[PDB]
Amino acid sequence: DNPIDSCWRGDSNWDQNRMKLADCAVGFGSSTMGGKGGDFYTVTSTDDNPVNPTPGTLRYGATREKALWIIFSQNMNIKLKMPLYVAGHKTIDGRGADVHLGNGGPCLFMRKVSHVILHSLHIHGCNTSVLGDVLVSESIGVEPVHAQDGDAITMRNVTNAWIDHNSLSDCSDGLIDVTLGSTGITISNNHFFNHHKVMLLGHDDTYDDDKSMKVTVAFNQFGPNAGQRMPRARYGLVHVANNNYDPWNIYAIGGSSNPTILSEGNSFTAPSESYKKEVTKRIGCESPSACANWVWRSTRDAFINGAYFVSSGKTEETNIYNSNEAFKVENGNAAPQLTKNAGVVT
Repeated sequence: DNPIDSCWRGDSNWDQNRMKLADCAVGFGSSTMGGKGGDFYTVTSTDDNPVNPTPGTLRYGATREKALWIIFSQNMNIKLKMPLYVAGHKTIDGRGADVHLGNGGPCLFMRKVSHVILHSLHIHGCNTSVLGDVLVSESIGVEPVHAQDGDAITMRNVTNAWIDHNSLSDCSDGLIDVTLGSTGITISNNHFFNHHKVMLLGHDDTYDDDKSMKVTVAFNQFGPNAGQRMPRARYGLVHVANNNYDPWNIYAIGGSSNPTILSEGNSFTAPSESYKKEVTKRIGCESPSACANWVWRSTRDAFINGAYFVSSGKTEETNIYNSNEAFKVENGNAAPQLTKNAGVVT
C-alpha cells in the first residue's frame, strides 16, 4: 500500500484493533493521538440537537471533554443543523460503516483544539451555515457561532491533527481549510473529487503568523474533476509527497506570500489545454525577482500529458522531519500504486 497503511493493515485486523491506526501517522501530524486511550463511543442515532446534544448522537460524542474513539453502529447519512465543533482528543472513525456527512448541512469544525483524527468518512454537499447558538463543547457550553463557509473540514488554531482516508467532494466552498496558527498536520490517503476549490493552507496575506505552519500532504488522490488549490498555501511550509493528480482546471499547486512548497514523488497528468499545462501557480508576486526567492522545489515528480512544474530556489535534500515524522517517498512513477486505496476504507 504505502508507509501509513502498511503499519496498520500488514499484521493487524482493524475491526478487532481499531486503535492501532493511531500508531501509524507520518509527517508533521505524526504525534496526533486522536481518542487513543479513550473509550470507544458508538453513534446509534442520526439526530442532531446543536445546543443540547443527546447520548448516542454524533455531536454528543464529538463535544465531550474526555478522550473518545467514535465509531458508527450502522450506515448513516447525517445532516447537521449547525457547524459541528469537534473537541480535542477525538477520533471519528468511519471504518465498518458507510458514513456520509454534509447533505445540505454544515460539516466539521475544529477550533483551538489538538489531537483530532478524522478517518474514513464521506463528506459532501456541505453548505453555508446560519448564524445561531451551538454547543461548542461540553466544557465551553453554548455560544453564538457566526455564519460559516460550506467547507467540509475547517481547522482554526489546531495542532496535531490527522485527516486520513476520507472521501471529500462537491462542497459549496472548500474541502479542507487550515488557518490561524494551525500546525503539525498530516492530510493523507484522501480522495478529493468533483470540487473546485480544494485545500487552503493559510487564509490571508495579512496573517504572517502562519509562517510557523507545517503541513504534510501525502498519498492523496486529487481528482477527477478537482479544480485547483491542491494545495494553495501561504506563509508556512507544505510537504506534498506521493500524491496522484488527475487533470486540474486552473492549476494544481499554488500559493502566495512566500510559502515553502516541497513537491516530491507526485504524479501530475495535465489537461489538454496549453494554458493549463503548468502544475504551479504563484499568486501576488511583487516582481519576478522577488518571487524568485520563494522556495518551491520539485523532486522525483512524474509528469504526464505535457505537465510541468516551475521550480524556484536551489536544489537540496528534503530535511524537514525528525525521527518520529520521517517516512519514505518513492519516485512519482509509483504514486498511482501508492494511492490506489485513497478515500474511505472498505
